Amino acid sequence: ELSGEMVRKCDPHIGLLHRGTEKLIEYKTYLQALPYFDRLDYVSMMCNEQAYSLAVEKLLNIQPPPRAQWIRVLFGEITRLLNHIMAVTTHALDIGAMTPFFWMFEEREKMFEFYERVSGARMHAAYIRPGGVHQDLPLGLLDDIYEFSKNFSFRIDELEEMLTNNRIWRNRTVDIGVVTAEDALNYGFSGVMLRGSGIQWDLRKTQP
Amino acid sequence: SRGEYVVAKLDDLVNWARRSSLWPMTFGLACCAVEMMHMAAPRYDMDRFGVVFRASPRQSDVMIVAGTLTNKMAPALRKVYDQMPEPRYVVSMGSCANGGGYYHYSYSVVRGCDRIVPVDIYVPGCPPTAEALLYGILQLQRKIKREKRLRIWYRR
Amino acid sequence: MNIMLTLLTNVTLASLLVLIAFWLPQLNAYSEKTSPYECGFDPMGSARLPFSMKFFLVAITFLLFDLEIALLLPLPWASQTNNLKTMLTMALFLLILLAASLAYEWTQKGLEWA
Amino acid sequence: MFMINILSLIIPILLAVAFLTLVERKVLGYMQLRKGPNVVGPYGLLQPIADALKLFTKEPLRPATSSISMFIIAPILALSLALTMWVPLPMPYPLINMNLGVLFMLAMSSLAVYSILWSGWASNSKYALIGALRAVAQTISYEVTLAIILLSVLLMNGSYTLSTLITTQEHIWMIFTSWPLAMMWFISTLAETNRAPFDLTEGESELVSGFNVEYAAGPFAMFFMAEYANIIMMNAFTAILFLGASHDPHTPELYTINFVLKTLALTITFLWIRASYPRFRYDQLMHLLWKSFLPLTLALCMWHISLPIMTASIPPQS
Amino acid sequence: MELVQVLRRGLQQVSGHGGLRGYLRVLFRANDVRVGTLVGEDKYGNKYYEDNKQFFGRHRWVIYTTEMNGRDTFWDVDGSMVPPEWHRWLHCMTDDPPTTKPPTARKYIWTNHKFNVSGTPQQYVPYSTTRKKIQEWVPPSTPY
Amino acid sequence: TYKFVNMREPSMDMKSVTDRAAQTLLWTELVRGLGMTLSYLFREPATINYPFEKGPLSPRFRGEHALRRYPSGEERCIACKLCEAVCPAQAITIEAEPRADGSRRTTRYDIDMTKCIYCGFCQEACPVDAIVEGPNFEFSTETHEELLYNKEKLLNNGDKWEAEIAANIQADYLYR
Amino acid sequence: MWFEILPGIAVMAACLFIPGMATAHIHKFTNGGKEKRVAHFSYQWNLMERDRCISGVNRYHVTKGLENID
Amino acid sequence: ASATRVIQLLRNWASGRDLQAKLQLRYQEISKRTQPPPKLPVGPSHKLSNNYYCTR
Ligand code: SF4
Ligand code: SF4
Ligand code: SF4
Repeated sequence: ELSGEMVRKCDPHIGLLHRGTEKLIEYKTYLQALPYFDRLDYVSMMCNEQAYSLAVEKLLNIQPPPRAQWIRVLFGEITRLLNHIMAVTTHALDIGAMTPFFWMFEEREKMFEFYERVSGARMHAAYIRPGGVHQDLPLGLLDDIYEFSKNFSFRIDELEEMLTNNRIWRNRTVDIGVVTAEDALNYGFSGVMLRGSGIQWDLRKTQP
Repeated sequence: SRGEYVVAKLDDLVNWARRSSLWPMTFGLACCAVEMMHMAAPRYDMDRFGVVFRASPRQSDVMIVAGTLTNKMAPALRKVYDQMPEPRYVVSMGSCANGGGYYHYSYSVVRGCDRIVPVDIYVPGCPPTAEALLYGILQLQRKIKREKRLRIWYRR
Repeated sequence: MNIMLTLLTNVTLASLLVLIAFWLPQLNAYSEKTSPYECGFDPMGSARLPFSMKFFLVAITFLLFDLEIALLLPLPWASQTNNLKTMLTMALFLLILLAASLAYEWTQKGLEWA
Repeated sequence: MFMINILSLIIPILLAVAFLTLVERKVLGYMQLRKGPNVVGPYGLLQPIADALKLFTKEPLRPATSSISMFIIAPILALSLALTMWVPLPMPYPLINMNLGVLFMLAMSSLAVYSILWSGWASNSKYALIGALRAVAQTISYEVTLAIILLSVLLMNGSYTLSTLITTQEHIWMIFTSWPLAMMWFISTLAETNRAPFDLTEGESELVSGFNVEYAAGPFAMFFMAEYANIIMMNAFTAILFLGASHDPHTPELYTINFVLKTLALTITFLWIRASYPRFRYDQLMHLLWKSFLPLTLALCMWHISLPIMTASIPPQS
Repeated sequence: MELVQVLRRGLQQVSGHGGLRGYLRVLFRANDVRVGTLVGEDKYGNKYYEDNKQFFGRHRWVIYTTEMNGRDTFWDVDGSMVPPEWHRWLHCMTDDPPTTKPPTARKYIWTNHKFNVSGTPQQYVPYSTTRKKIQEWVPPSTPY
Repeated sequence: TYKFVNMREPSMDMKSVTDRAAQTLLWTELVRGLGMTLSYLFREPATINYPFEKGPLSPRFRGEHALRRYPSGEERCIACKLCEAVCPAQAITIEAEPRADGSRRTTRYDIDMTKCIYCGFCQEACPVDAIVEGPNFEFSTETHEELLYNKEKLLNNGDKWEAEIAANIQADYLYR
Repeated sequence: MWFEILPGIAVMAACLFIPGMATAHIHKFTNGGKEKRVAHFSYQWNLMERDRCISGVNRYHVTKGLENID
Repeated sequence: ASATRVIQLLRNWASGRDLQAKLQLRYQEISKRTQPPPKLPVGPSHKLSNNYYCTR
């Protein structure tokens, strides 16, 4: 409900992409349900797979092998890089930047290639499963990941150059969407939504 | 016949214009949209082929149904397809769009976008790789190249 | 007459283009295709209902400043007078009055919206 | 033979607009680590023609709620006005030499705005109405500062005749004299042409397509052609006003080449800005122009009024 | 200057493709005028080239044949035209070309690769592969 | 453990004030962004010339399903139906009967390429390596029915792609 | 690479160049090999009309010099 | 890359960084597609004695 272009009331209508995932999981075995979690958040598939695997392992009272755990943490951080690339670049594109999107999506393609080499699926791999990881890293993947990581910082710096200090970008975002820390906590916000307000909470540190 | 030759050449020109300039509408439902963006990304840039994403349905020529089509979203998809001017072509991307895929037996999923809107090219995969989507788009371009509207007009 | 001929030629080209666009293509117009566009779902109300203008004051002030734009355009020929002192004084008087008006509206929270 | 001249101005300009679309697509792609259109024709040369053919062979839809008369009139007005504004420009010799060509261009630019407002209102769609209101706000923001900057710069010319700008800048570019006014003028031209970072009327990210959301096929092609032609024409106006060129009366081709190159550079700058910067909020655009550009323009207008007097440099009226 | 060297390289590209006619042919067919080492050519006619200097993803490319399986492919080319043996080399699954490392020879393996046949009379049509489950009674042919 | 983004205070010395004033009036940062875009203009584009150039893929790629054979020519499938059981989307329909030789073979093997999620299961699950997701990804069709594969279609795909499938399995069989 | 952009720019540049050259040469052809006279004030138009009268062919560009005298 | 020295200088100056050192496009630095066969290690439970499943 807009008076002019001012939003008097914003009412989100959802369910346009409700596929009954939770109902379907009940009809599937634990392994069969694993691919569902990849689809829940298309941008961050492996992290959802890891969350499901952790839940199933805790119920199973079984411990993943250490190399499996380190592979999970590594690919989770790669998934975080993908997710944040998508979020920041699509946010800029919606506010009109439209170049960092392509710039960073090239790197997203490279990280997809890492996904494909490990699993054979560029996205939605079933790599992380309860009890560990399906297959060991193909030989040569780690050095390629090193090659990518050594250069990724320059790309992030160029994106900052495009957006961080721009007058227009700062105007579009500097004081929009302010959320109080207490309001953020009560409303159930998590992650950067809480940390942006100044609350110091990251489950990776508080609850590794 | 000279008339047949003129009709064939004009049909060639029209089909070339339509296939060379294919403007998909900015319609992405689900994970398959991400592979579509990667197709728009530099590696497989679709702008080289003349495929430019245009938001307005009336300024678009192709609808790519990327992602699962829920029963809630189906009327909006049909509305967007109808509001799209013709000639209009529909490409169904991903198993979810093609036949329902992982959520085929869900209450809230349409078991294929063919039920709601006519589909020209089906791109298999879940998610289909960006190269697969580009292959499907080029296949649609060849399908347009094979069209014989003016020849049929002359023969009718 | 040259300007009239040029205007006619341009308008005729545009009208011919519109005619060719509305007659060369094939059409299958049906109700759902010609319905209004509301991002897929149907519109709630009309698009002819009132649309509040949060910058009305700025628009009226724009009219009043376009008047000053009109008053200042003769300045290039004014600089050709022999009484350049009076001309300069009056031109700076008008520009300072425009500046004063802008400053007043600004300080009185008139250039802000809503 | 004047009709031949009118066609010579019109037809080549439209082809220039068509190839400008290709140039923009390729320049943005290369600035984005991509290759612009290359498949259709050698190095993508035939892409424009394919786009024009596709649009004009596509069904045009008349919205059920639309006011047909204005809906059709608006694209005609936009294209005709876009073509008309090219007439007074000296390249080097103008097609129509007017004593007050600059005011003519200002009035014609004012008239073109109604095409956007009429299109948006006739569409009878909420997004189109929002785009039309944004266009109204944009004109409110930019018109006064544009006029004041043009007056300040033309005070040195001594007239509103476009042709006399060449003589005034015979020895030096006027950008050296008035580089701040030049900066504000370039931004104001960006605003007038509704180009990024001020692409508010269309505003695809925020408004699905803005005023043209309900336009398809030929009318949309006409709106696009008007937009690009206005971009080129405004950049040419900037080149004439500030980046003057040498004119040898016996050989006009040299001036024409220099002018065309400068205008191409300015249009490329337009595409460059569209690629680089994000989009402004229309409240922010109006605030920028009224609170920042307008006071500096008033001060510089006072300065440019005084300077010819205090430096005994009043330009000749004739 | 390096600019003169670049122009000379462009002329070398013109010569390497067989002259102006070959240069234009390649430019129109594939939109790329690079000249690269010819690793091999399949039976269908597709020629495969390698330029390791070019960055990954462009080091290997294939020039599709003008005629395959009775279809004119001078303008209409498709990815499926690539035979399986060269598919892994082209897609970088392997670093060894089929010529250097031939695939294992099996009788059942097809000898002629078919491209995507959708939209053609050879298109696959689904059908049930199982026989009728329930058999009905056949009425006697005598009146009684 | 925690880092402060923002939380920096600008200097108030005349030089810093003049620098920030120049940035505001002279648009320095926008010019820096423009320079970045120009540098990208002069960098080599990343577009690959598809179809002539194809993107990298690994031997573990999951594409079109295929039914393999033994070197003899006998079909590897032994109608275990465990690969049907593990299918997350129930995209595989299998029926079997003792064949004339007496062997356990599949009378019906159907994979609906429209219900499949290309998970890669039943390649791990199938005990005899019979069913394999091959390298092919460009199997788009103009009709929905073309994507409902049959045992004949799957066996034809296996025969078509066996040369590549065997090499990829050889490459990745030790990792499995 | 970036040079591939240049051909479209060249086509656009030629299209833009056509108008000014066409205008100049058309003016030359219509006005007898000389630039079209600029009449921004009534005096110059009066001069043009007087030249039209003097020429005898009702064309102002036709210039009669000392030869016509005496 | 294959850029001429002039273009390299122009791009580096425009960026403010040495682009040549870190290039987004991938060259011979990437790992070879064909790799030596692996020998994956076995896990803790691969023992012939004292490995009764009740313990683990
Ligand atoms: S087909 Fe697969 S990738 Fe595409 S939307 Fe459905 S689950 Fe996501
Ligand atoms: S491996 Fe494949 S063919 Fe063999 S029994 Fe299992 S599903 Fe059937
Ligand atoms: S790879 Fe295909 S056949 Fe195998 S389980 Fe997944 S969807 Fe079913």
